[PDB]
Amino acid sequence: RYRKMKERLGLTEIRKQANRMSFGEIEEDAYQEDLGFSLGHLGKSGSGRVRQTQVNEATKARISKTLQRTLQKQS
Amino acid sequence: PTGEVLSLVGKLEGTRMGDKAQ
Amino acid sequence: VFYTPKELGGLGMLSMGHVLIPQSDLRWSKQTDVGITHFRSGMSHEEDQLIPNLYRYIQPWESEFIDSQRVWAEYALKRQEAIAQNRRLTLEDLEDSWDRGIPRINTLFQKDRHTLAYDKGWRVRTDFKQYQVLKQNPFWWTHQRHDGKLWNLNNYRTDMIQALGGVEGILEHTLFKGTYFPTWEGLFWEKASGF
Amino acid sequence: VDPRQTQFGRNTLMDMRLSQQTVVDPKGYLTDLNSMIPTHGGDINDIKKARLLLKSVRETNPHHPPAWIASARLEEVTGKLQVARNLIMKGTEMCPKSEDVWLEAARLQPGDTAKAVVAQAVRHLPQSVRIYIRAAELETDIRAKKRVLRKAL
Amino acid sequence: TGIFMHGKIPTLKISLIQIFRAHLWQKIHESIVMDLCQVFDQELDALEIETVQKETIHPRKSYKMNSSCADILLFASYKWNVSRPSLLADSKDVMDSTTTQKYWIDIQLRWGDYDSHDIERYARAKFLDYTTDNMSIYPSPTGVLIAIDLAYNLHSAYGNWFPGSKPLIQQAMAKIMKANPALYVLRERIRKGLQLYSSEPTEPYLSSQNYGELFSNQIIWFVDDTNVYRVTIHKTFEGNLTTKPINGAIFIFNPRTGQLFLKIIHTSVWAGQKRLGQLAKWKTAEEVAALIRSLPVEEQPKQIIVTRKGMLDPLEVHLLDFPNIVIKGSELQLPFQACLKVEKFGDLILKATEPQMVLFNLYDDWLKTISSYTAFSRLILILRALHVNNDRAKVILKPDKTTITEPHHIWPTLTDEEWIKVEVQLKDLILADYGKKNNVNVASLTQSEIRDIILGMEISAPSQQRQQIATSNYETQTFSSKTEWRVRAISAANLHLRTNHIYV
Amino acid sequence: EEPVTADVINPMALRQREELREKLAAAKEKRLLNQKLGKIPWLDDTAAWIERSRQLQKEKDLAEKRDLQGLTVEHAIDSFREGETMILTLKDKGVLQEEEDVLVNVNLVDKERAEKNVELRKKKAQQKPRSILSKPHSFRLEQGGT
RNA sequence: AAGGUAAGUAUCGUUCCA
Repeated sequence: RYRKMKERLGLTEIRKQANRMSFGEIEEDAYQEDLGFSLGHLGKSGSGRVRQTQVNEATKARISKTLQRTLQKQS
Repeated sequence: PTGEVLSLVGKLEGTRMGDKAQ
Repeated sequence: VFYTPKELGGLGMLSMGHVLIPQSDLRWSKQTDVGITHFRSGMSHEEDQLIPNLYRYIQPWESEFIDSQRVWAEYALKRQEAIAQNRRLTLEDLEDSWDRGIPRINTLFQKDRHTLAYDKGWRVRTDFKQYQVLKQNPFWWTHQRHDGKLWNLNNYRTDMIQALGGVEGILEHTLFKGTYFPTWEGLFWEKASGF
Repeated sequence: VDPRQTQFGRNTLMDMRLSQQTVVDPKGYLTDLNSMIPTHGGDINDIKKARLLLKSVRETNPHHPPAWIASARLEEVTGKLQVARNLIMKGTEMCPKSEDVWLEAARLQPGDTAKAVVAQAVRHLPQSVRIYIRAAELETDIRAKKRVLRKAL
Repeated sequence: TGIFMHGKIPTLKISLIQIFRAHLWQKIHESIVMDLCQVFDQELDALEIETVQKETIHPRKSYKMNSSCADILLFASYKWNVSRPSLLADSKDVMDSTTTQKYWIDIQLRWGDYDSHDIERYARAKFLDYTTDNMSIYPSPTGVLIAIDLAYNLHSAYGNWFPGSKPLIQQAMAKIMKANPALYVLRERIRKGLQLYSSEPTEPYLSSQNYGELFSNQIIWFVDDTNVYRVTIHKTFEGNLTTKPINGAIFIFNPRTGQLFLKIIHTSVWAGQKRLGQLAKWKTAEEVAALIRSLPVEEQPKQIIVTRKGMLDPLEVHLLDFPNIVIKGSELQLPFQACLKVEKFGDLILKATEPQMVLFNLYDDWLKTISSYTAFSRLILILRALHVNNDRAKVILKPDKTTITEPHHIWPTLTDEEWIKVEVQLKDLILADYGKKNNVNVASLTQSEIRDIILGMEISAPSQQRQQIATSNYETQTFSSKTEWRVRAISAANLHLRTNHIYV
Repeated sequence: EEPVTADVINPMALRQREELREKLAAAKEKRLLNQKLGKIPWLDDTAAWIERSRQLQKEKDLAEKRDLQGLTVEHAIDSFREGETMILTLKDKGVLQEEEDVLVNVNLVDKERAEKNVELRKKKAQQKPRSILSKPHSFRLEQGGT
């Protein structure tokens, strides 16, 4: 149980790569509707891995047990 | 010298919007 | 401290006021092994430096509309010919028309271009988004997917760095020299401590 | 862009290893097909390092055509198609015996210049080559297609 | 500390109290003093310096900015023709001001502002204001005040110089700026206060802590590339040492099945290649990508560990078409370069006229009667022992005179209890070798560092003086010199050995 | 005082100038390759096509009846023994890093590390102790041995 | 006038005051 809690709340490599925000490298402001949302080193030519940071599966959104029960009954 | 922002009203005599942005 | 971009430690605050920078904030000294040396930015005796205002970095709507008409005419002439010559278009042809036209030409090359073909009435639902989401959207009138962002700030940040004195003209104000990194390249900001 | 669309609507590798009292289990060396333009692309981050790697290798292993091919794919993906054309035309003389390199050069060259490439590939590979059909539909006129087929014949 | 607050900025106050903790100030002043004391000790005879004294002063002299006093003082062997007060960048002092015996140097630290970060003006101004003073005590009119700006890492010196002193100070300060334990720890604290780091990107590193998660149901590939380009070099008893290149072998070991794929590396591939290191770097990557494209999709590796960090880079390009394959570097000095030293392994590659790839199985029949998670541990223990030394490892590996070993398998055929005994013997051998190498009794090594030794973890303490993070004893520490009876006693030893080579 | 003259560096300006220079280099290369590759009756004759096919078919009937090395070894000459053979592997070097090749043996390297650790624990020409950090022992190997 | 007191514990001196 504690291992799964640490997996859910652990810093996924894509998350930890987004926290790094480079230095002295202006980037075009992504997400016009709300600037100040830069992905940092995620998808950045400054540093990082040559391969794209693969998406994790432990952080996938999941529905509750009672809500899935409602889904079963509704169908 | 002061950091206070000066209104550019009356400061637009020789400038355009599209200038210095091509 | 304010108008320095975000990754250089500043806040990257945009401005539309006549903000003068005193010539005491464009001077930086470095201690070479032989001895200390000093530098200014306006190395010829000239006027006081001025923060670039956003006013000069957004194209007027008139020019944008006439250029949209002209650029879409160019694209139509460059596509109907491609029908006869039997080849798909490419970045090479349309680079001269890049980032122009109200439905920006770069939208044609967008990844989800197919599914956005089935997105109709998007602007209306964007307008009515105010009743569904709590915080108001300043860009309610448009949508970055369907006509692209209609503004550019790369030139604005370029000129802000140029006017503020560059990397050394801004880092002189900072604690960068105290950190003693050999050069400012190869650095990243940890926006969040692990703890 | 699709010409019918208007404003309002990868790293190839020749080698191949075959699986299967003796501990020594040698395996045959198999050569593979060529790689065409894949729908999947752009699965690369930090381009300024990967381009440096491929640059270093194209003189470190200049006789590995998929190095040039991967360089072409990477530079075509990230909006530098013209430099990709130039780099392929440079590297085709380093591995001129590979069908894949000439196919990539043909698919990364517009107009009559493409003909100039495909009419040249047969000079190096004139025996039983798919490049002939690449010339066949690379041109326009049916008469030119007939001449190309006759040259293949 | 000596930082001045032009206004109560509480966040800045907290930050600077955190940065300059552990009395870093006084400690940084003392560190600047003693290593600057050292440079004069080496060149004291060449400058007619009789002695160098670091007198015991007030511990809070480091940030006492109102007044000042000398801390390093040179007693001269003979009179010096002192020069005028001048800056560190000056070169015009014709060195004829006066004559003195005592010669002090004062070191003052600063955290400069933006406007007032002119360190040389600071130094000269308070040299004048401390010599033309009634509260500052300087033994002699001659002397130089040295000013250090920590916030901008500037250094200057203004005052009196004796012949050869100014260039020596220049060189000593140029070296002290680029390296000093106190200034380095200050820089590190400043860096971790701003959380601005240079390189050091984050990757999953195989280490002694996360070594457990390796043992999972996902197949893993240990790409070892040390044994690719290698030359047999031997120095004959009388003739000059001679070299002969031989064949290499890539290791694609798989802990789940033991199938050690091995591409024999013919010497002919290196047909006078100038940059052979990079060719060896991408030749292994070529074969590993070929093997990945060769195996069926369910047998494709989901995790590739790599022994040598240089190999982390090429795989990601040759694995560019496999984004779901995690390539993890290893901090573990994991013993697979010694896997090629087995008789049944090397013999195949030492004589092979052409390059080809062959399959092995490092688990002979263990999986018939033992789990793979301990089969891999037995393998790694055996390979660490063999890396330690081949001959005694063989002798241990053949406890029975028979020691049946058919060409079907590799390791000797023993059942479970003989495996217990041989593994205990190999563990004892590995700890004995480590104890011999590092001069530590094996019993003191607890199980954690035993595991560290076996896997390839061992640490040292070259930066032992960087411990400053740990009647106030912040100036009580004393200097040292051969002038002291102990130093003399050190210089008296070996004096008879220098009389064998004497000139007239 | 007087501030000396020196240019201001601008990461946007540097990146844009680099991209523009690369585009100019690409333009020059394309212009050169246009010259390089731009210098290259029976077109629609089906009867002559059949005749040529016949002559091609009949033509086959008519034609039927390593001592050399300059690498360096990061070891001392004394580090080797005599009357025995030693294996010499290659040291880890990054692909991007263009330093020279270095051949070492893992066992001797490990022994050097162990003795260095022992000596550094045993301690528990201008400012050398801190210069050695701010600043190894090998020999040039030529003609199969020095 | 500002919005600028680090909180302590150690003694010694003094003085009023009980």
